[PDB]
Amino acid sequence: KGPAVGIDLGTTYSCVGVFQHGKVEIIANDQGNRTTPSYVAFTDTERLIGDAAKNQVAMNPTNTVFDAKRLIGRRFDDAVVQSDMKHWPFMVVNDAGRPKVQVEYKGETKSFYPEEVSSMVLTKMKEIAEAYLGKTVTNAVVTVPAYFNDSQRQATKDAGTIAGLNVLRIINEPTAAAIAYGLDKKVGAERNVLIFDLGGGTFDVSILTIEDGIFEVKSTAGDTHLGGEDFDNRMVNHFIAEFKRKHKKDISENKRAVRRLRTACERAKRTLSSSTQASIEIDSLYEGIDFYTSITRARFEELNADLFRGTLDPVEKALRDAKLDKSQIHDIVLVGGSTRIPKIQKLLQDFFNGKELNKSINPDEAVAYGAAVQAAILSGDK
Ligand SMILES: [Mg+2]
Repeated sequence: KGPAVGIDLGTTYSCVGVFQHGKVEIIANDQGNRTTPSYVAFTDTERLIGDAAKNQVAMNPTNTVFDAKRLIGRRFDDAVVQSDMKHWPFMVVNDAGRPKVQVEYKGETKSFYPEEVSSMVLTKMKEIAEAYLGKTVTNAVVTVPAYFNDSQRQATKDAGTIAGLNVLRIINEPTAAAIAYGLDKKVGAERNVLIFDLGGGTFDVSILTIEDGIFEVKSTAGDTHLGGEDFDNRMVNHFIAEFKRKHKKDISENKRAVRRLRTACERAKRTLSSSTQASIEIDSLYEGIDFYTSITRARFEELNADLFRGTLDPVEKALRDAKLDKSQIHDIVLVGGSTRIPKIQKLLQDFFNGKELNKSINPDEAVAYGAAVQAAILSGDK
């Protein structure tokens, strides 16, 4: 039929892939980026989506929307919505039981269902694919967390349809990640698979069973408020403390200063997966004072040591709920950029008494990769 795509509609970042001729291409956006922030901004003149939206967040915090996935398919009264709302700069209001985000856009008050905000993100992902393919894109598989209920899946599906997509199927993220690695193609006895998914804002452990190639979710665990961004935070605080010791100044109430430091820390954290030190080079960070410094891998691990180690606790709980020893796991699959952290891999490999991890697919892209594989199956192109 048409060309069908796989879309990871992520809490922090979204990613789109296409399976063409026995090969997945993860598609770079117009800025060369293979992932796109799940951000939508509203200004005096325009509606911004992705990188453009995330780049003006410090300047426009009340009209720049993110974490829409934390709201999707939920009711305003839901306690989860009530805690989370306390940590966003934009407004969330009640429209007859259902949460809406309220913003100012071109001088008028406007509100949006979370599915409408995620539809804007999905629109961007579709455009991304169409720019690469040079063809109209309609058919898609969109992924969701394994714990999403009927209402959250429907709303996700509805976000796709508002975007003009035909959602072939909603499938689970950890199932998508297993598909990416072709685990459902390893013919033999039933396989027990653990997915260790440490993203930007969420941490998910899932245990799946694959019998004759069919997936069942045995267990889910994790922490909906632990992600790569928590590690970034600790580096930010570390560097704010260091600037204060050095310059006897506190940069904390300058939003742009803290934003620019945070972006540098995000970059440094990635660098630390590959190198044993990272440099921070910020021109005129605060009151005209430059900030050139660095951090070692060791210092980064020390700052985060409790957070890293504690990831093993939901691993133990998922195993318990699935009724399995750790030795019963046949495949371990890494998803999320933070699973590139050597200390995390080491922690998890040691926990599984030396077992090798599925880590060769970019963990930022593994969800979209699997979703693309599955898109191709469903449309008859694989
Ligand atoms: Mg994810």
